[PDB]
Amino acid sequence: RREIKIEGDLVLGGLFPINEKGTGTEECGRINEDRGIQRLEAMLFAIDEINKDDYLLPGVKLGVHILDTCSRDTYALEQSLEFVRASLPLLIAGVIGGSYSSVSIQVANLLRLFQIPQISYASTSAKLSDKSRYDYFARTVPPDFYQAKAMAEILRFFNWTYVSTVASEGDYGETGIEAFEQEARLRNICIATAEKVGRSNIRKSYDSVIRELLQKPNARVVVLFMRSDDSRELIAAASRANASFTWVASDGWGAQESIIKGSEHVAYGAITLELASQPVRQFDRYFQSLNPYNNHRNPWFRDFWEQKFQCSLQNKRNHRRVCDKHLAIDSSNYEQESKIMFVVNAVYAMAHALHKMQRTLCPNTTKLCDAMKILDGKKLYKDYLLKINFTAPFNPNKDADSIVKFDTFGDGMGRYNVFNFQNVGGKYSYLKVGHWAETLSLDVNSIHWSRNSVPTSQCSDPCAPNEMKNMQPGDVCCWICIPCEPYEYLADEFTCMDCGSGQWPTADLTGCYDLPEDYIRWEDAWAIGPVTIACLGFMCTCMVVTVFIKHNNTPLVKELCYILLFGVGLSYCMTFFFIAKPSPVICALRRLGLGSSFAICYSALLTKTNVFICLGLILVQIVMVSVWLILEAPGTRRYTLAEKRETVILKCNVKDSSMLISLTYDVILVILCTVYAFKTRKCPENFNEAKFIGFTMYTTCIIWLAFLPIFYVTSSDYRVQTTTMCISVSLSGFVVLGCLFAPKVHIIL
Amino acid sequence: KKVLTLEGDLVLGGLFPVHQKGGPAEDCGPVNEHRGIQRLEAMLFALDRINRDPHLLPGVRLGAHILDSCSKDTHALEQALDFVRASLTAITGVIGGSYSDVSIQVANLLRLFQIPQISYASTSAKLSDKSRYDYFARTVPPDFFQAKAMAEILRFFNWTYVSTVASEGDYGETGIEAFELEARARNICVATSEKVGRAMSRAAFEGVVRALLQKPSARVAVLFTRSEDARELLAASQRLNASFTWVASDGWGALESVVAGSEGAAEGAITIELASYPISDFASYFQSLDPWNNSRNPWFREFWEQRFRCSFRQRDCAAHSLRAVPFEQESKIMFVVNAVYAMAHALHNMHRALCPNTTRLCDAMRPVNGRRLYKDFVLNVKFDAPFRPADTHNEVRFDRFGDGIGRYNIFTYLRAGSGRYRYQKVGYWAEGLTLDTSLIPWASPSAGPLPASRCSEPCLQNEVKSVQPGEVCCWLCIPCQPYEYRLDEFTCADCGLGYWPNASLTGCFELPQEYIRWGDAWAVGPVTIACLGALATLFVLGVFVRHNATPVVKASGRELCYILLGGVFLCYCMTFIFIAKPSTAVCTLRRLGLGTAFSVCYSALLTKTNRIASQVAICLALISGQLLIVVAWLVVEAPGTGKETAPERREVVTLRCNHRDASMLGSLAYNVLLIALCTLYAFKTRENFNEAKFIGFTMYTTCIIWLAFLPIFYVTSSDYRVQTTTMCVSVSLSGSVVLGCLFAPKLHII
Ligand SMILES: *[C@@H]1O[C@H](CO)[C@@H](O)[C@H](O)[C@H]1NC(C)=O
Ligand SMILES: *[C@@H]1O[C@H](CO)[C@@H](O)[C@H](O)[C@H]1NC(C)=O
Ligand SMILES: N[C@@H](CCC(=O)O)C(=O)O
Ligand SMILES: N[C@@H](CCC(=O)O)C(=O)O
Repeated sequence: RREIKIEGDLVLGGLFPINEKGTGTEECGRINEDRGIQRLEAMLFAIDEINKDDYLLPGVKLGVHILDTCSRDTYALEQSLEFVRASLPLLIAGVIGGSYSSVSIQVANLLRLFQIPQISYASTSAKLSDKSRYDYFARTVPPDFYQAKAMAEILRFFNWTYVSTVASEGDYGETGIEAFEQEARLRNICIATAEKVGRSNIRKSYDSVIRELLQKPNARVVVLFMRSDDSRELIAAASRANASFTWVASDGWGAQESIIKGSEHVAYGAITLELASQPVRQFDRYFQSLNPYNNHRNPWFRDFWEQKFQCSLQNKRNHRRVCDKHLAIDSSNYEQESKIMFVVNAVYAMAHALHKMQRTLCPNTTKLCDAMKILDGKKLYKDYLLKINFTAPFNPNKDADSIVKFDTFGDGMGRYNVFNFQNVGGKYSYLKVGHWAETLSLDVNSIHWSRNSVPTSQCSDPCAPNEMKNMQPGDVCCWICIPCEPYEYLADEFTCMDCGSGQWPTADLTGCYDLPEDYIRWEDAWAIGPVTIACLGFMCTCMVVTVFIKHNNTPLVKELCYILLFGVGLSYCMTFFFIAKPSPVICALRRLGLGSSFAICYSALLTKTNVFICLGLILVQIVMVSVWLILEAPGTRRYTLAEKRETVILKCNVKDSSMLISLTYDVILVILCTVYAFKTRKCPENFNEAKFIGFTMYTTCIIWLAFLPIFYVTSSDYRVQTTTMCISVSLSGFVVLGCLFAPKVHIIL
Repeated sequence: KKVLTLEGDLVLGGLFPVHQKGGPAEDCGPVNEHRGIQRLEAMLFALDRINRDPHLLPGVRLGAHILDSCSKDTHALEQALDFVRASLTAITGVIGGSYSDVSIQVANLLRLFQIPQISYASTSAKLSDKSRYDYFARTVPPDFFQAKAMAEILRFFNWTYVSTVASEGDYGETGIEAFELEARARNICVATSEKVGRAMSRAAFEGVVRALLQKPSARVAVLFTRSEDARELLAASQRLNASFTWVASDGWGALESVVAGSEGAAEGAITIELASYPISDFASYFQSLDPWNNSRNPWFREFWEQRFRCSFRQRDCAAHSLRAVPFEQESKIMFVVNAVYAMAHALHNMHRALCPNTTRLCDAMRPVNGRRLYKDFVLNVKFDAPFRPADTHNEVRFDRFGDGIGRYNIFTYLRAGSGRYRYQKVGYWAEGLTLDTSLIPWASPSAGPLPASRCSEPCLQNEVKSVQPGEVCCWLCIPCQPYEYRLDEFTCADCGLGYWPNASLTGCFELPQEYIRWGDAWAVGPVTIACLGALATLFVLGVFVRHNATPVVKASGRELCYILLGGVFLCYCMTFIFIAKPSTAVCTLRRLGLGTAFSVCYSALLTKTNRIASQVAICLALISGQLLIVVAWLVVEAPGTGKETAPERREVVTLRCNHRDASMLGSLAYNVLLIALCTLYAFKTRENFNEAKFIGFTMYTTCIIWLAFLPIFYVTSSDYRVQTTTMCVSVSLSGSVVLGCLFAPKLHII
């Protein structure tokens, strides 16, 4: 039974993890040098300072009854029975111990049955904030509620929306990881895997956790809520698998340079959080002057000396060469622990609470009067401990952050320091790269990352909106971008839909433009051909115009011939109207013009077969003006739900079949009557032109066989329909020119 | 603070949830009628039976020091403080602990004083660890098997998407963790994981119910909460008109009037309860209990006033009794009896092994040490059940971890007489799930569709990919490549379709489709023209043979007329070969004969001009010269295989001859020779006036027939339907009219 028992008027309990967990077979093995010895000596240093003070408990000596918890709650509970043995043996006014959350909770469950106030220096579990279960409990450190929120902001700062969580079973890891999940949901942070390590774990068990973390390579960031010993095994396990992770740990890791023993390659680039605290200058001198020969009140100091310095003291030669006794704790090998001022504040908080209690229950005497002979834990905690307010004992700032006080839940103020593990100057060390005081403020300009830059931890590759549309498979963190049809634009991010028929998506696909491409063109490859024949044929009409009055009386042909010459002129310009790209109002003129061109030419030819002649020809064209009269302004686009989706052509789609039917009926009637009427009746005039006009009439039926029959099939194309129209019309006009060729050649010859 | 104490040489402790925990103004409120009072009375009955059993502790009378935990762990610790206060009436062992947290706290307190503890209702798997609880025994199965039973129940009904809610503490957390582990071992997904706190308010319960309702794809809710938490959740569901398929643990069990206070919200709930049998002796003992003669129970008056509402000290609670009203035993009564009897048997064995002479407590046993008892007689005990039925074989024994055998029963909370809600057993679980589907009135086919819970419904095999990143909770299937055959994994197609689009939609088939060839379904027109030409030339040839070439045929040479008959005859036959399917034996003739068809017709016109016997033979040899080019082209055109498919409109194969693609090149060469010959004769002559005029009509007819072919060619452009084969028939049909027009007036007036 190793313990520290200093006599005094008032005895304060103590619970520190001097010894670590141990390898199962033993209750506790190796000495915890940083978090078990420095904290233990910090309490002794604070007690000596209090006993030397005149304004804090004058004339009353403070004793200590410090016990070792061996970093386990089962062994701590047995030790904690000594604090309550007298109440069932020294009288304990209060307990300053409690480092692990599991240890503190188990002790608090027993201390509340005997009304013993307890102040913790390292337990940050949010479960201890409940004042209905742990009535007599207080702490100088904030709960894990703020710590879990602080790391969530860090993940959001780097947009690490796909991370993994590794925790440890107990009152700290399980409670802390629960708060992290709640904070992660509000920031759209998704968890890949959730692994938990146990108290009774082997190296193979730890490698199983590492292998599970490697099953999802997209999650390069691991969030750790573990104890000091549990984190050491996982880092060592990760060193045997050549696995690199971005470690984001809680205060369990902190800036402790004892977890990383020969495993700095995997822990490099880690982001660890440590509570905001300042080193105590007075404690630095006190700890660097302790020796195994002069320090006799600490039974664990000799074991600490034989481990840190690896020299024997019992027989002076047990493990290595004799201890030279010329070595001592110095700044070369000594670094002050982070949670040192918290231990000092916890000791001073109990001392100050008793000082206020002593000045009330003992109004006159400066010693322990009869009123305080039987201390009441309920009055000390609720009336004096919870309403305490004093400045830090050893503080160099004297700011508002140096005030030691407890809130309504008996906790501290949330202030965390962000640390980064990096290799600078050839050695491995920590460095503060941020601070969290109700607001995140990092120092990314001086952060050394893991491989060469900020790691990317996202579930899904972020797909550009050029052709890909996000589709959630049922979750809110991962998604799959399956492209949709190229003629549909995405609305904002998740839905691509068609904006009706006849539109094309924009360059950014945030909207859809109207289809600009059109099949109409001017002076193109498909239009130069038909127009070339048309102009030459049109100029041929002018040749007949030239021989109008120069040779009129001399020829015996003489105005039916002149009427048909002007009639076929409308056919020539009809070809030019057909090839015109726009059709705002001329499409109705095209059917009226080209349709009447055949009627005038055929009627004039029929008239020649047989004043009055002009009236009959005009009568046929008179009724052709109002055949349809159903307007021509709107042209329906031929684009539909076809594969093209990129071209629009109107071509005056209104009344397309009506023109063909009317033309066919008129053409069929004229050819039958004209051929029958002429035949071979008498062969009058200079030459037998009665058969000649029949030849022209017969050829026009073949030309009529190119108007209707070859059309209505494959004529839906804009280019094909126009080219076929002018060729058929121009061929008919050229045929009529052949009829007038014979009178023309007779004059020449 | 009431205490139940009895005299005796050995005093056994007790902890029961007599009172239910209240709000902040009171530690505990209403009396737990079924789970605290009945269990306390069962322990008292077991102690009374042991005190009168000559075989078990004949000379030692067993006392009792029983306390009420008020369903709180802190209150339980406060009560158990006086259990160890005397050690600093001595306690040789406590028969107590119903809730897992209460038992854990009591064991933690007692391990410092070496006091054995045997639980009767705590089923938490955390207590099975002997490193932290060195003196804890238990007569009930742990949750390690209840999780397996619930996972098997969920897997039986294809429930792969469920929501879970558990109570915060020591029972809910371990149970839900074990259930999640067993559900990950099988194929079960978890949608929502909610928690129920100790100080949980009604608004928080409404929020939890809303969160559960936020997942419509998870209609099955897994419960790992306590009795009060389950009752509050049921009330919240009832007041929100929420319907769920509850799957609860032993915390709910078969509690009729305790948890199911809102009948209608839970009508198809499946509850798992530890297997147990009724005890007739305990029922008789309990039914005879009255508030007058039962003065040793301080909490009996409150239970009477609660179950039989009335007022004492007012002559009101003196008419009713516990016999007339129906009585239902708590399921965990035989477990309490077994725990008490196991403690008594361990004490008897210790007395026999330490006091072999006297039947009372000898000096070697007066200090009772818990370590030796627990390590020797408590763990290594084996005896038959004190009040087991006749047709059974049950033994009370502890395993290496001090637990029980994992045997469970399955219950459903159905309605029998349209309002008479009750619990009915539908199965059990010892090593595997044996459920009775017909006994559950929501799973039979006649009762309606089975309530299933899946994240994504299974889509049709056709047009589905089911993209899944690794192992995922649910899948999303999208149509992909309608020309692909089939696939059941991430890849769009498991097999390569190739040139054959998709498949029969039943898997990998890759069945071929019809090529560009097609039967004469719409080719009657080409056939009709051939018949008309054949009929027309039959009469033309008939009159020539009948007249013996006398009247007009023997005008000048009488040789061109015979040659002209052959040309028209072969033109009609060209339509039949062109409309046939291209094969290795017929496809070769179309290319070679194309040039010959125009050559023979042009030769007759050329021969007539040359004439204006020997000339006919020379003309026949001249026609053979043009056929040589066809044969020369046929050297490589005759073997034709391949296809002209395109990456569009995969429904057509477009497979034809290699010469078919090259037929355009062959046709261009053939058309060149025919055009030049026809135009030369017409211009040169521009003999008999009638003969000269007739030649002019034939010369112009041949040219106009070929000229009209060009506009038609652009219309088709190898459309594969009414394609270039159509115009080849038309020009051949027009050529027949051209040949007929030559001899049309020769015999018209004869
Ligand atoms: C991602 O984090 C970086 C800060 O390192 C910054 O770009 C921004 O805050 C986040 N979002 C995007 C889109 O970059
Ligand atoms: C689904 O449940 C039914 C029984 O109701 C049965 O088919 C089987 O147990 C389950 N699985 C499948 C694939 O059907
Ligand atoms: N924050 C840790 C304590 C870490 C330490 O300082 O040892 C806990 O709550 O258990
Ligand atoms: N076995 C469950 C419920 C016990 C009961 O109250 O019936 C527990 O440990 O809390």
